Amino acid sequence: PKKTSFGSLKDEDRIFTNLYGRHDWRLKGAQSRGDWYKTKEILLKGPDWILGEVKTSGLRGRGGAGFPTGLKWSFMNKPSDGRPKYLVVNADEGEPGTCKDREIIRHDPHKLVEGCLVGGRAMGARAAYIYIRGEFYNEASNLQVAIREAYEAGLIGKNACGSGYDFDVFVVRGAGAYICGEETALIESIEGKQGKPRLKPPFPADVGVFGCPTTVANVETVAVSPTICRRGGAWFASFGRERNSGTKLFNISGHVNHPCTVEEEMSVPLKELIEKHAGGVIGGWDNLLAVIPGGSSTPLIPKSVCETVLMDFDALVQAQTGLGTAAVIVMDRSTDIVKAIARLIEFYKHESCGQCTPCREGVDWMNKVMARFVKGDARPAEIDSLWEISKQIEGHTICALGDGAAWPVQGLIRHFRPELEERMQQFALQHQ
Amino acid sequence: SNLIEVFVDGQSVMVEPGTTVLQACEKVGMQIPRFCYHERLSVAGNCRMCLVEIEKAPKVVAACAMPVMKGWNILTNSEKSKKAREGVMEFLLANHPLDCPICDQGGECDLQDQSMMFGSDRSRFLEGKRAVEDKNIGPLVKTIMTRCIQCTRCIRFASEIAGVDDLGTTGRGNDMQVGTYIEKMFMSELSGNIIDICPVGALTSKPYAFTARPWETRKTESIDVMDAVGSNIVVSTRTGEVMRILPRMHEDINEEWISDKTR
Amino acid sequence: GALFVHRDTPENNPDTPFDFTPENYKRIEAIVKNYPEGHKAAAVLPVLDLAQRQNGWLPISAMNKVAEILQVPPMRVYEVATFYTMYNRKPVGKYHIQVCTTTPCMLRNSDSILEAIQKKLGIKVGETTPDKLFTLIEVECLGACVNAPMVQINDNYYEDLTPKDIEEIIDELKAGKIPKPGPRSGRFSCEPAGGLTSLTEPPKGPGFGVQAGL
Amino acid sequence: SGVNNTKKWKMEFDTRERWENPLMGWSSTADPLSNLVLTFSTKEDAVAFAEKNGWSFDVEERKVPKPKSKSYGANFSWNKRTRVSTK
Amino acid sequence: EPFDNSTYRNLQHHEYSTYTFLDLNVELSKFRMPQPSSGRQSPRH
Ligand SMILES: Cc1cc2nc3c(=O)[nH]c(=O)nc-3n(C[C@H](O)[C@H](O)[C@H](O)COP(=O)(O)O)c2cc1C
Ligand code: SF4
Ligand code: SF4
Ligand code: SF4
Ligand code: FES
Ligand SMILES: [K+]
Repeated sequence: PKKTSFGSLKDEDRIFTNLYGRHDWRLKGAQSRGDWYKTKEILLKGPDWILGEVKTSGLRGRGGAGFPTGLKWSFMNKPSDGRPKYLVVNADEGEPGTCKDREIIRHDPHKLVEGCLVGGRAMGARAAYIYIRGEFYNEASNLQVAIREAYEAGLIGKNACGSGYDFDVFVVRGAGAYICGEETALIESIEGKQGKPRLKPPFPADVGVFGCPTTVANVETVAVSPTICRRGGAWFASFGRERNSGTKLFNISGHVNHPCTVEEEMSVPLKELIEKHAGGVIGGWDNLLAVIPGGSSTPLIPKSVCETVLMDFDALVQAQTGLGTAAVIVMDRSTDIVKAIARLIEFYKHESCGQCTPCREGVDWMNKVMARFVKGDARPAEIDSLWEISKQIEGHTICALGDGAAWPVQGLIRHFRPELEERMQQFALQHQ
Repeated sequence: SNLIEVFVDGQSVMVEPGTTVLQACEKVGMQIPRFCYHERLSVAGNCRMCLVEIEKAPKVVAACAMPVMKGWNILTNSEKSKKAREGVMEFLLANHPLDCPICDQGGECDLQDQSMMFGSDRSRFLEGKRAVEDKNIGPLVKTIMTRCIQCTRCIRFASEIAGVDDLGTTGRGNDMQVGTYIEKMFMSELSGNIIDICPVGALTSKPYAFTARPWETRKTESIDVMDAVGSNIVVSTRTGEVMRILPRMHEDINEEWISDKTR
Repeated sequence: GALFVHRDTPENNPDTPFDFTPENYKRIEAIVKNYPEGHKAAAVLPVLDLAQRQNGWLPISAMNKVAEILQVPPMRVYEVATFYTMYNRKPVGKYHIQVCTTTPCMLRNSDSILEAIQKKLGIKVGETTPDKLFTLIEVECLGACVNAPMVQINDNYYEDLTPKDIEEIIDELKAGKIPKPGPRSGRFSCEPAGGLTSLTEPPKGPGFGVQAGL
Repeated sequence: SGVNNTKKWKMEFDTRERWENPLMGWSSTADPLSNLVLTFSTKEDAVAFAEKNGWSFDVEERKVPKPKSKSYGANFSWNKRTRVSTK
Repeated sequence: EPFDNSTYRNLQHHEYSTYTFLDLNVELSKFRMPQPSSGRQSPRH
């Protein structure tokens, strides 16, 4: 009744059985690994059938959201108001270290289109304007040739899979924006405007691209939805902790011996996460000063805390962080944590639509004040001011980019504050 | 009938379905601090000064884009909303150039008045500031783009009311320059009103530029005669001569806008 | 670059000749057929992406020309070009080098490759090479930010890159031939240097779960 | 955009001659009732002030703003012109 | 052909032209359903 050993994910547990592009990404290997088996029957059973399956599963939002997918999809399953219901796929992957979007498209692009097709039956989506980031031209091509195999086989398109459904999936390349990764910004990025986040509340439920209902689902959540419709909610919920369940691409990188992207169980201890799948962290745990386990929007946590924290959303919350996209990266002792996120915080500034005042004036101001921080040209109070304006922009920005930029700097302050106070008088003694 | 009941910091107020907080608290005589919303201009919700926190709501809500429902007793004077107004303002204030003695909006500036009521008393900004290249879109309006607050009030007024698209916001990041990219000129017959729309000294009247200050003008009311509409105007005079023709409020005839000829 | 106000250049002007191939008009028709009629303003994004394949960059003659064919106001496409990063309004070299220095890459010393490429090419960050072949500039991460620090050439990427073989990336690029696009190290797809810690057993096929009627 | 000046009534007079003085340019005036605007709560007391001292009145009804029904979702439409492409 | 956990099997990525996206877009015109009738010819219309 409880699988306390929620680490060392097994091969069957990997939803994307061709995650490393082993057998074949295209249609030829898709049927080999189990794609397109009774997809029509999943559609034929009923939109509420898969609604129950996702509800009994409860897929947490793997794209740094955490919202269970069962309710998000069920907000939309209703008789159409008249506006064509559409499906939207967010494959921007602008998050530092996140690669889950890419490891699905270039190694089993059908797995993504399985989730769009099986999901679209629940959603009522007669079309899907699936999006791909502009930096992935190579990979939009791979799913374009893959989309052709499914289009001409009857599996997608005219009466998709042989059951009445004019479901057609349309791919749109991006042109480069981390802010475009948000649903409310990608929605008008598809609409043909500056990719700015949309104010709320309207919702994807009622409006969207050209004012149409549009289910934005992260590719990992999209492409895992097959396995939860082919096996059931028992398969998904059995792995992972309460709420946080299933399998996610843990992107181990940073200061790790063998940086790679592996499907991994959540609620996994950090130590065997880097030991078994990567041979350890460079210099061991002692060299390991901190870890960013979830991703950019997930604050880093100190060596005295890492040990065996479980990457289940609840356990990151008590760890003052989040699951993000499991884009876990590590900094060693040789790496200055003030310098470590120095590129991270300026990366957030370089990626901001700038519409709302807290983000437009926030990160750049944060960039300048921290530039004198990593150099040390500041007074001990300045860290407290950095605390104050970081919370000031928190919850005051239209979208979650500001809040997504708030968590990294916010976590650093309350976790390595003495080190922040360490570097400044080091500046003072020599630049006196 | 179908109208739903909400409160505003106590007193119960009756509201229309779909009512936003701005048009909810004005019934009792409140102006929520705003910098990107205009009454007869489409919603923006970008300035984030309308922010107000209510009890039993963990996160502050954008007032101008918040459809109120039953049992929403807007805590206008809540400290968190007061904190939200302060921080958002000082964030606008940060990259604003210190041109108040040399900006014509001095004395009639929305940024100045709000910063005196819902404003701090000193700055925490210890870094360098931001500067923007000035543009020139006609010998009738002066564009000091460094003083812009990116409220996008200009681009909306042009695209929806003026029916032209010579205005836009270019860039990505803090920069977010608002202008024309390629040099152009505001040819709208109603281009003059964009001076009234801009809350800051970013857009100012070229003929009036540095001729008078607001606190000395003895405003008087008259009408347009160039057009047969008889647009209601406010004539700003000083020491026995006419400085500027400002548009009055009359709604169904001229709203708050006047022709470029009569301005 | 680093500008958001247009200066009319002698070569990049509204009069600059700019058109489409007979198959290119088909590509635009293929672009607009995906989005619904009466909402063709959505097509402005990929056509602008298409725009710089012809000339090599985004000429201002293209922005207003593509506005008139897509019946959109000029300023709307003006904003689409200036916002997105790869939409470059200034002429760029044939090899648009996209070096990655975002925190995960900088942690694994993405500075070494940048200095190595800076030394051979001589030209600094941003500016073009003296033959205008390569263009080195620091930008955000490619979106694949796990392997050793990565670079991206126009539409051809490389990851798992070391300061030794960045020397081996531009050498044949200078010669003309295309290097191997992908992870330089033993990561064929993403596999760790210690082999592969998953997917050992062959993947299963169909016939699983079949809840009731499935 | 502030409104907190439209809430009261006044007792403004009409303008008289504003002539330039021979010296530096003072606009010398001979009417004492120039800068004597009042402040009133309503309009019935306004007129009540008018005839007690025997001044002819010229009243004007307050231009209360018309209702401002707006919808953010309206900016994003399907076949409605209110579809806004500028923010 | 087998699982061959030491393979990439994405040589087609190397064999992609500069016009690839639009080229597949051009040939993706047959199995298309009718884009919804928004009415007005343009959002401005
Ligand atoms: C700055 C930012 C970037 C994001 N980038 C991505 C992304 O690259 N891919 C993604 O799937 N979701 C991304 N998201 C999350 C989406 O906004 C959205 O919450 C999610 O796609 C919804 O689907 P899910 O619940 O399955 O995650 C991003 C969010 C933010 C705030
Ligand atoms: S936080 Fe605000 S300003 Fe920053 S990208 Fe998001 S919506 Fe734009
Ligand atoms: S716009 Fe307002 S705050 Fe800015 S310089 Fe002018 S008067 Fe001062
Ligand atoms: S120029 Fe004026 S109206 Fe336009 S965005 Fe700036 S402050 Fe607003
Ligand atoms: S008025 Fe509410 S944000 Fe500008
Ligand atoms: K103004």
